[PDB]
Amino acid sequence: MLRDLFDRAVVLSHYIHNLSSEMFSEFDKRYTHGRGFITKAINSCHTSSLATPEDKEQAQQMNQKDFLSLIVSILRSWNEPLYHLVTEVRGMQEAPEAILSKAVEIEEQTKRLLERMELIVSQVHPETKENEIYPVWSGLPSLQMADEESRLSAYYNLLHCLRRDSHKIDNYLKLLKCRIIHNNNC
Amino acid sequence: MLPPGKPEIFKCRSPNKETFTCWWRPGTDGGLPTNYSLTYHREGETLMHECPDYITGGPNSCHFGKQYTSMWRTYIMMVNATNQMGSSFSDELYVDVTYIVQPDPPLELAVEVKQPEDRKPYLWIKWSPPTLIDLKTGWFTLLYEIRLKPEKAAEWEIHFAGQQTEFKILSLHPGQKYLVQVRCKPDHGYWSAWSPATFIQIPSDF
Ligand SMILES: [Cl-]
Ligand code: NA
Ligand code: NA
Ligand code: NA
Repeated sequence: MLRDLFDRAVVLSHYIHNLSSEMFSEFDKRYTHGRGFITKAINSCHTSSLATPEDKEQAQQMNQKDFLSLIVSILRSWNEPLYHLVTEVRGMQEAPEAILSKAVEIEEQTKRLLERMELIVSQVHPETKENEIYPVWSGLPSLQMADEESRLSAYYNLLHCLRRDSHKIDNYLKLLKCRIIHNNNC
Repeated sequence: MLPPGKPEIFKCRSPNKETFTCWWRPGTDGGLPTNYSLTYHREGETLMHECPDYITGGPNSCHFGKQYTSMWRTYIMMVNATNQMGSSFSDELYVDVTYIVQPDPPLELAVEVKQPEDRKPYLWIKWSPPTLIDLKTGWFTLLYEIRLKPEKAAEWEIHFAGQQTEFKILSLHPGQKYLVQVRCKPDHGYWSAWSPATFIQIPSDF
């Protein structure tokens, strides 16, 4: 029942982007409002090396099976940094509570979204490659730095990147739902 | 005799995630500029570019058409003000089209009273999305809100219409005249301006 899965997938993705957006705002207001953190955020995302559509035309040129596999690779790639963001923040003595809350919820919801996406791929492309190739995040030592400016910068970049990739994933799932269920007549 | 003061790129907006425009203001307490040059580069490239279109967005603006606009990618931009005596550069602005989305107002707002049988009568509101928004592919998702009030009421009543382009309102005061407006926002982004008001007399028989 594609229609129900797609609807639940889109609810989760839209929700995850909203939380990531709010997390990053609070983090920024609270910890980095006044410095050149934005300038250090340039080109720092682990999913950057993936070939992702960057405008509507590129999106339309991408066929559905590759598109679904792309969403799954991005989501699978965020499981590691979300796990460490929660583990690191939770193990602070004075962990920011609104921030930790959001991270925990994004971590759990991201697993749920990836479960729906696996169901969607099974339903729509039953005999795909069971191929896992996704980009590795390896930024844990930077989050663990003792030097505070370097630490806050590594966090800034992580939340900036999450804010971007959640938005992208949400937007690609909305395109595919319209494409697959409604033949682009949403 | 003075070179220009420091200009400022004070706003960028995208009406539909396909193009965007940015606006700058000259500095005060410098000389008059005889030219402006807006240049930028994009994250993950070294190439410098100049504003592709100084005309479409009107005065002191840079418009980026489709072949120049993409999502999920930071633009790092600067405007320089120059005249015969010298020049002045703005601060660099970091802009991502993903976060400056603000649609134009919805179109064709129309309102009607409808009185069916053994069923509450209603006010029926309809509208259309702004033009050049690509909803049917799911590239763009639009949400709407209606407000209405009679004249002199201190508060507006607001109704969230989600993604619908029509809405039914039940509890209107018989014989009262209402001003009705509609606005829209992306799923993620800023609300449009409210559309122009349409007016509706609710009949005595209600
Ligand atoms: Cl707003
Ligand atoms: Na524009
Ligand atoms: Na201009
Ligand atoms: Na484009």
